[PDB]
Amino acid sequence: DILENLDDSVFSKRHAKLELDEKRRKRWDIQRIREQRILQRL
Amino acid sequence: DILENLDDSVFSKRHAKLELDEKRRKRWDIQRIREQRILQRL
Amino acid sequence: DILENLDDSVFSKRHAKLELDEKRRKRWDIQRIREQRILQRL
Amino acid sequence: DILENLDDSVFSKRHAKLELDEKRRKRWDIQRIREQRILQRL
Amino acid sequence: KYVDKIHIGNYEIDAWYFSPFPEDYGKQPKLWLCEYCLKYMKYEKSYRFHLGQCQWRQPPGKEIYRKSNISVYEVDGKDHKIYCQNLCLLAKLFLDHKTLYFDVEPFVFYILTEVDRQGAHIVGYFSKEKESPDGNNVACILTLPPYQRRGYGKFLIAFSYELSKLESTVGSPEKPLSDLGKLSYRSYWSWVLLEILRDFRGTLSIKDLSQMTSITQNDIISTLQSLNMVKYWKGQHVICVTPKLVEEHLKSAQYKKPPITVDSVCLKWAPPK
Amino acid sequence: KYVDKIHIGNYEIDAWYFSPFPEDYGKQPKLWLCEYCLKYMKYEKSYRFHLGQCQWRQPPGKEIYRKSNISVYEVDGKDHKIYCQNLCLLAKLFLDHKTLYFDVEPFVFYILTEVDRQGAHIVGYFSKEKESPDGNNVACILTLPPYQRRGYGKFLIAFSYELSKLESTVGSPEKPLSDLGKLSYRSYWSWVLLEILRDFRGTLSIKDLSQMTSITQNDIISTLQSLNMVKYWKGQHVICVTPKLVEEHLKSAQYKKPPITVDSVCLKWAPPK
Amino acid sequence: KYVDKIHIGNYEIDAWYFSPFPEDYGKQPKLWLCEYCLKYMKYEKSYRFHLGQCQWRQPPGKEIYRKSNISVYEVDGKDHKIYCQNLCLLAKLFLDHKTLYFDVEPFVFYILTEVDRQGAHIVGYFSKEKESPDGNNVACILTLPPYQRRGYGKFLIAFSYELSKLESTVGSPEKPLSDLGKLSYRSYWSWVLLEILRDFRGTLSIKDLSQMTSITQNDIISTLQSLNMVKYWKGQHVICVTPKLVEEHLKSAQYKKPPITVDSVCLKWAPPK
Amino acid sequence: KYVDKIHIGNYEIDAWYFSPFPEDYGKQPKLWLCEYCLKYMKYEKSYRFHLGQCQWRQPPGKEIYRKSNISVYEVDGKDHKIYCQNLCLLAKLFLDHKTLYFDVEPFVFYILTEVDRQGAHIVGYFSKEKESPDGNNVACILTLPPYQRRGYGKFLIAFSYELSKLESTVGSPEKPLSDLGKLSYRSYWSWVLLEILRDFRGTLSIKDLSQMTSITQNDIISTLQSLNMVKYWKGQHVICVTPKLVEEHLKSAQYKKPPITVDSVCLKWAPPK
Ligand SMILES: CC(=O)SCCNC(=O)CCNC(=O)[C@H](O)C(C)(C)COP(=O)(O)OP(=O)(O)OC[C@H]1O[C@@H](n2cnc3c(N)ncnc32)[C@H](O)[C@@H]1OP(=O)(O)O
Ligand SMILES: CC(=O)SCCNC(=O)CCNC(=O)[C@H](O)C(C)(C)COP(=O)(O)OP(=O)(O)OC[C@H]1O[C@@H](n2cnc3c(N)ncnc32)[C@H](O)[C@@H]1OP(=O)(O)O
Ligand SMILES: CC(=O)SCCNC(=O)CCNC(=O)[C@H](O)C(C)(C)COP(=O)(O)OP(=O)(O)OC[C@H]1O[C@@H](n2cnc3c(N)ncnc32)[C@H](O)[C@@H]1OP(=O)(O)O
Ligand SMILES: CC(=O)SCCNC(=O)CCNC(=O)[C@H](O)C(C)(C)COP(=O)(O)OP(=O)(O)OC[C@H]1O[C@@H](n2cnc3c(N)ncnc32)[C@H](O)[C@@H]1OP(=O)(O)O
Ligand SMILES: [Zn+2]
Ligand SMILES: [Zn+2]
Ligand SMILES: [Zn+2]
Ligand SMILES: [Zn+2]
Repeated sequence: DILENLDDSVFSKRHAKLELDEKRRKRWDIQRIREQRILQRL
Repeated sequence: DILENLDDSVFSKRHAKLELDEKRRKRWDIQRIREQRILQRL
Repeated sequence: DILENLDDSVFSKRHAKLELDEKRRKRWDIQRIREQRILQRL
Repeated sequence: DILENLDDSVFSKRHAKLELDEKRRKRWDIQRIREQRILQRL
Repeated sequence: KYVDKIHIGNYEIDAWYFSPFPEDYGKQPKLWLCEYCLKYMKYEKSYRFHLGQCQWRQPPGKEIYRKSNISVYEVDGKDHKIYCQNLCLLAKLFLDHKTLYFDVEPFVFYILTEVDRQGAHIVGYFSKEKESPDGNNVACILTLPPYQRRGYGKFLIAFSYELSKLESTVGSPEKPLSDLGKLSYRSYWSWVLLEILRDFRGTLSIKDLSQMTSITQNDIISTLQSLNMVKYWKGQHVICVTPKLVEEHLKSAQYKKPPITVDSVCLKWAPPK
Repeated sequence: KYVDKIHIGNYEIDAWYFSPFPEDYGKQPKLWLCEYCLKYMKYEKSYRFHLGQCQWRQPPGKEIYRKSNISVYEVDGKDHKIYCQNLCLLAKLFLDHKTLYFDVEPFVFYILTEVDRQGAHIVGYFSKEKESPDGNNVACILTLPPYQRRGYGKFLIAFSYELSKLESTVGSPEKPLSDLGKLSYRSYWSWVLLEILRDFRGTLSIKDLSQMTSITQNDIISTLQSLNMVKYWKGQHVICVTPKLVEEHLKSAQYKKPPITVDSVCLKWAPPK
Repeated sequence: KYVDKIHIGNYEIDAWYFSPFPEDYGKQPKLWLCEYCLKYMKYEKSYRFHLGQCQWRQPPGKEIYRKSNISVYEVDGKDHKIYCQNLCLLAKLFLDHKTLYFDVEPFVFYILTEVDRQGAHIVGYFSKEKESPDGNNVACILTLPPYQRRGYGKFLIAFSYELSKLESTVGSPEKPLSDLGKLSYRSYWSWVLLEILRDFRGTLSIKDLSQMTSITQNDIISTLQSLNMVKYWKGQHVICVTPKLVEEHLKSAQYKKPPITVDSVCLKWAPPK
Repeated sequence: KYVDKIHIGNYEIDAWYFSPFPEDYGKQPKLWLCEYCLKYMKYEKSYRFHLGQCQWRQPPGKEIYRKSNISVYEVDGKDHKIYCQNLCLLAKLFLDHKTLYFDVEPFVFYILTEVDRQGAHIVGYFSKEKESPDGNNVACILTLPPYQRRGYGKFLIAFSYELSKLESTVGSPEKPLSDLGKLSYRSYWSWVLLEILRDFRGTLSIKDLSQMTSITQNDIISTLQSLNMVKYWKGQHVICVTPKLVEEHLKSAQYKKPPITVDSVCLKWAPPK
């Protein structure tokens, strides 16, 4: 129906905040796994 | 309106399960505090 | 070399404190698993 | 005894890795506090 | 709050807070309580019946203090579970931060009573954990509302420390303290320290005061701070007691001799183990 | 490993793993065990004495299966604690991942025995949690080394499922399985499924097979995968059973009829509650 | 599942799973994707326009393998973020357990292509973490549905190990593997081990095999287990390879030479750092 | 403690606590600091050189307050990172519980200076988090030891609240407060409340006082408690202000007018966003 803008910058803009979401979730899991390993092994 | 049974056994029966509830919550908190102390102090 | 007392009570006495050790470790793991399940699933 | 380089860049270089250390510790504590709040309040 | 009023002995007392009286007893607007064994009831009929049936005229323990009409009873939570549980439910009505009601075996209870021809009538109490990880010589402390502001609260605190002294141990009430709890302790601590700082002819370190009174170094320091007897050098706080500061505070409202005092000779108690 | 050899009945059996036999019993190179009551001993003198003193010739439970010289006994951990604890210590010598030894009250034990004139001699067993949160119809399973590779392991597995069937429940062994555990179950599961897929004249969903056998849908699926009876469409796996695939696998080493089989008529057991 | 079909190049491919295409692109039933740069679109009009506008005929990386019409490209997620993110969104349509889509900087992507006059057309890929804490030489692996069951999957696995070999490192795919993933690896591992066990004139420990192939000791052991080349002594598993077992498995369906193989000479790649 | 003395401007100041000056600067017994840009140095030679080289005579921000010789500068941690980091290291020497030194971007710093012909000489400061989850209008607060007990501390507190007022927000210092911090705030709070309770002709709820002063309801309540202006009914505390209690406390040492006061007209600041 409508023509779409397929420039890189368009994709970079709608992916940037999702890229940050994953990075935060990855930090969460790294800490969560490290905490689990400390608590069980004593 | 109605006369109530004030024998010890009556109280012992309606307190027994509540006594067990608290004991379980006390075990929970002891473990929770011990886990918190281990995780922050490293 | 020496004759050993094989009465039940002998075994009951050297197992009692070990039986309590396991029960405590089982309460620990139940709580630990429940806590892990709550933290990851949100 | 010796003359010291007091340029900004000198300070920026010996502070950069310490600035990153604190940021990581701040992420750790934010997660640790959030996890504690979830576990106790149920 | 569902139960907001209780009838105990001849007192009608308005409840300050919620208390988790079990089942449908928690939902009643008023509860009737025996003043001797502390059992709770829904209806008045069962109360007027219980008066001529109950077999107690004292708390179920050893009388460990007697002077004049004041008696204190030691009740072990393991031996008289039901009684202490009932006491704890009663107590929660006036304590915002009381956590335990039914797990009473690890606790020992010291009941304050006024004694007459009829029996020993409960005035207040304090609870104490037998084995405290934090060294708490008091868990909860209470003077029932009709008996308040007579000095009985400061008696119970003074009593808790007398036990600690006889146990060669330091002690502190469970934190956090309520506003009335803070006022009561600070008032007691000031009086104890001022009496010592007035009479003692020698050098006193904060360590000594602790050993003399069973008050913790922390509670001593903050007491001295409020009595303006602490100066500050490079952040760290050092003791500075002068005869002027002692004299001035003795005449202030920050010094007040307790109306009722624990008399050591009238204590008939042996420490455990 | 400190104790690496045991003497039980007339067998000298080499220990596979560590077992936490209490106190100084854990440090001895060899232990003597009664074949009937399973009590452990340091010295041989006390063993030769115990033979003419022991009052058991069977495990301390109900005989719930009897065919030929095979008998199975049901022992409740609550009623015969000492026996089951001793069994668990014995069992740990051949199980790498056994966790429980002394908390035996929540468990029920099914002892496999060969019976002769002397008594009922222990061959192996499996343990089972009375109330399992994960639906485990087996916790640990064991055939003592001298009795291994006779079919007794596949009997015990088959036995555990017969119990599950009579309880109208599905069940699975506690994970993780050891390498010999995997081989034993996969062998049993294949045989059960192949026998059904050969004879049944009708439509079968994975759900039906589960209800017929008490094998979980998971264990059924992975069994069918290894029998090449699962095709793959858009990631998801769908059943594909053909008379050719059934025929071929019946002649393969992936099909083997158990040497010893549970005979349903010879089971004399009532399910609990 | 909202998007269940894609158009890429001249292929109409049905989606296997959900993929989190951003904003309102995730809600469309069909998406149009450029076969060269992998950008996604809502409408067909913008697709037919993009064909005569796009400036790529290959993946945006180094051609590190070329034999016949097969080429493999190495794309670094840091240098070509947008491309790899689009690839990851495409990839998720056929992977149930793919977790990462946008955090592509820590990853390096190896794209499998068939090359003709038009360009290099994407067949499949595997992703790899630059710094893997668990030593994963593959993160996700995929052959696009229209190209499946030609041998390309076993090529990509074989390719991932060739990289590991040239890095003097052992490696294993990220667990857990899907059912088709298990079949592909087990098939590859069997073939590699059987080729070695057929030709090698010497003593081989599991350690050596690992160093020769870059397959982990774990993956080697379980492969040998399925090839019946492991016996069991006191729980512990020891290698038992015989010329008979090798011969038999060479003729079985458990041995199959990959239709397409990595030719070492045709690899034009330098390992990092 | 390794560094126990600093030279800043013409002051020799003894350090109260440890400060994590990086690398080998943390191990030196004495450090030389520029009084304008706050850079730290190992040797005196580099200090005497820096005096005739440094390009600052003020903190690197906006002058937002000027009356007499007092000026206050607003320094944003994002714009002048190095300066604020140096300030934080300096500050830690006199603060036991300071946690942050290098992550200064989220913070804004308000520097108190005395101004003469030479420049603006640092007297003290307070830090403030731009986005505080707990509503902290002050993070750390400090008057350098040579300038202490002149009233400058009470000026900085008064200043922090003036900012809060102009932001239509309530605020509280980060807890816990040090002993000198408690004394300073309590002194300030008392003075503010007493000035209002003396002059206001109307009904005042604790809510109103909060809105008038930007002091939290908590800090207001505890202040009123110490001024004996709180009575206690059934546990809960209610305000009781009388002209007698106000009059008495105005003449006591619990009321003291700050030697140096923030003059609203002399503030030249716009609130953010
Ligand atoms: C360890 C804990 O459990 S903390 C919990 C403390 N207890 C509670 O909160 C339960 C309810 N409150 C109470 O039972 C009582 O208020 C107690 C136990 C704190 C004190 O009981 P009392 O017997 O009334 O105390 P007592 O008569 O010894 O007076 C102690 C001080 O408190 C002050 N005080 C007591 N009630 C009030 C009141 N309503 N208003 C103002 N001051 C009061 C008294 O003036 C006295 O101080 P002073 O020596 O400066 O005159
Ligand atoms: C739930 C859990 O507890 S998992 C733990 C499992 N048990 C253990 O690891 C404890 C030690 N091991 C054992 O007790 C036994 O090996 C058991 C229980 C696994 C099986 O006992 P057995 O009575 O020997 O098993 P059984 O004679 O029925 O044979 C079962 C299968 O295992 C195979 N097997 C048993 N031992 C071996 C061995 N040493 N090498 C190769 N195959 C073996 C048999 O060939 C048979 O497979 P098949 O039907 O394809 O021929
Ligand atoms: C590390 C991970 O990411 S695990 C995720 C694995 N990948 C996925 O699940 C994504 C979707 N699936 C795929 O992309 C493919 O199925 C892959 C990557 C597993 C294999 O791709 P292909 O190019 O089709 O594999 P290839 O042609 O090399 O065949 C490999 C083996 O799988 C078998 N196979 C592949 N598809 C099927 C199927 N639908 N049914 C039965 N067997 C199949 C083949 O028979 C072959 O085994 P064989 O050597 O015994 O004949
Ligand atoms: C939020 C936080 O960061 S809490 C940390 C607080 N700050 C610190 O601990 C850092 C080190 N200390 C300091 O910088 C100062 O002592 C400050 C900031 C607390 C106060 O600085 P100053 O400029 O000296 O305070 P100012 O001259 O306004 O006096 C404030 C009150 O403190 C009292 N005071 C200050 N120093 C002392 C001292 N050494 N002994 C007794 N009283 C003192 C004053 O008498 C005055 O009370 P008053 O009004 O009843 O007379
Ligand atoms: Zn009674
Ligand atoms: Zn025996
Ligand atoms: Zn394109
Ligand atoms: Zn400078």
